[PDB]
Amino acid sequence: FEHATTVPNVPGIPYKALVERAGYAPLNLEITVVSSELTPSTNKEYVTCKFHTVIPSPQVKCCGSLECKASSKADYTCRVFGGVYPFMWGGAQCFCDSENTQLSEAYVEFAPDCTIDHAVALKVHTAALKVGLRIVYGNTTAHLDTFVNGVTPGSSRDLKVIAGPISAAFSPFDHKVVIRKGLVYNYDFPEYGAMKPGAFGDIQASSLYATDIVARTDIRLLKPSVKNIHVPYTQAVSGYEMWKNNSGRPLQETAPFGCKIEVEPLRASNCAYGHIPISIDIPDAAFVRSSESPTILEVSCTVADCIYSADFGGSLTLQYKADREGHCPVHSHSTTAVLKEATTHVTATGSITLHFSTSSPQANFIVSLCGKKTTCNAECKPPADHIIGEPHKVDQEFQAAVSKTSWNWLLALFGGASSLIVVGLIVLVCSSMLINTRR
Amino acid sequence: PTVCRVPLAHTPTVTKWFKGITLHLTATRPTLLTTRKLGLRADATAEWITGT
Amino acid sequence: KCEPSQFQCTNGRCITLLWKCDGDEDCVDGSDEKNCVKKTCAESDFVCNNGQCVPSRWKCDGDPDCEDGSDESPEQCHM
Ligand SMILES: [Ca+2]
Ligand SMILES: [Ca+2]
Repeated sequence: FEHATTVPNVPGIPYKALVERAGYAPLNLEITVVSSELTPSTNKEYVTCKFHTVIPSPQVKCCGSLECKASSKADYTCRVFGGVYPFMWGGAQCFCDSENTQLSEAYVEFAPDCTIDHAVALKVHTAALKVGLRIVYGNTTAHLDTFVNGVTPGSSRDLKVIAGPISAAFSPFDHKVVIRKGLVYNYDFPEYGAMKPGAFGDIQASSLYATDIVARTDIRLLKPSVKNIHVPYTQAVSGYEMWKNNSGRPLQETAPFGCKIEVEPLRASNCAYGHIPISIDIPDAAFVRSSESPTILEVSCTVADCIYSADFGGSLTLQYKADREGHCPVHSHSTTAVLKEATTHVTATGSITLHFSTSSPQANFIVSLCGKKTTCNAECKPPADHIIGEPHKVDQEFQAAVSKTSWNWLLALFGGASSLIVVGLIVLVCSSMLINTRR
Repeated sequence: PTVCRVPLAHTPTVTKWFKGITLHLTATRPTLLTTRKLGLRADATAEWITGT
Repeated sequence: KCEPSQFQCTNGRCITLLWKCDGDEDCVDGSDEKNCVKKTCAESDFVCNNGQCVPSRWKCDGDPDCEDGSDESPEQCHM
């Protein structure tokens, strides 16, 4: 019916479990994390890029004065100068010798090539986890996606899978993130409406085509000096360019746990951390009555050789006897040894070779062939290959991580160190009562 | 947007030892090499490597 | 389907986009050629009266080549 399990969150390594009911033949269970996604809820703050200053044509009045006006353009700046007497190709352009007033303006706008080279500032909330499993039971295979929250019944057809809450909540993104051309950076951008010149976000707008651009780039207008018409000015360096030069390295290369950052929507894929408490409701159709399944009269296991390598660096064989033929499941009732095969044909008497893997220097686990638990023991040597290109299939234990001989040595030493004290104690007490009874 | 063509560097040769690998890299022009552990903490590195 | 930088022919293959509208047939059914608007003709490719681009040496060789047979017309080549 219902089975509770705890599959490690590693994308690709299978997990084998054995579920059974009284009067029903045991059924193999296979759980795999095919792919995982970590999609956090995002809110767009503004859009920034490299500004392009616009200097409109100057306005001058021959004999008069001009008053600076107020405009809604970003970083608008206006100045008025008292005596200019400007020149162009053709000579002087006004008759007053010193009553010439010139008006200068300068605002900023989005560069024409900002539709491709532009960054987006985002704020990210709590991250949610969604995975796609490949549950296998009996002779059937199922694929499904579910949300790891503990309440969502993500089920393909009738699997009724309920993935419990993740053991540890982890999120590679800090509160504020910046996206640019598919590269995700962890940056602390200034909040909307508070722009510091010469830094990131010196110009911002709700959208690239928004008409309410706001910016603060520290535009300064200067007094003209040359005779011909001019609008001298000086400005801070483009903060977007500065940030691009000092970007650092992206989350695609900084994020931990082997996460693969990808965008549209922003998410982290195939992260490896923690455990998932799944719960499966297997339909009764898959289960088969124990009477129909063949029974094993006896079974003895012998193991050829073993190395506790990450891959399936182990071998095993067993003799068996049965009164029928069919398919039986094989399972290893240990947390430090995983078989490769789930089921295997059986024909009366014979022998089957099964490959396994372990991370302990002892193949001292229990193997069952549709029941009939059997004990194996071997002499597991360390592996030769220093480096392999495949993740470890079993988490390293401790109680099993120590060799039998070392366990024996430590046990004998501690036993002697605990026995001599007690024997001294008892002889002391017997002599003490002897002395008390002396008089 | 379109597609460009970019060079593929000479494939390195790995020398494997206990709890550590060694890369033998050759590059006529500057090339990027980044590493990151897959554990809880990621000691990301970045280096522009030129020459052998 | 394939990533949008790759064009898919009407056969089941995906090739790079640089092969589209390039003057060369790469799809088995030639779907990457007769779909774009290119109409240029090289110096050695004489342009027939129907607009099709045909090599110059094809002209007035004794056999019809163009759809209307402008190559064999006595007006183009005088015998
Ligand atoms: Ca083509
Ligand atoms: Ca001809």
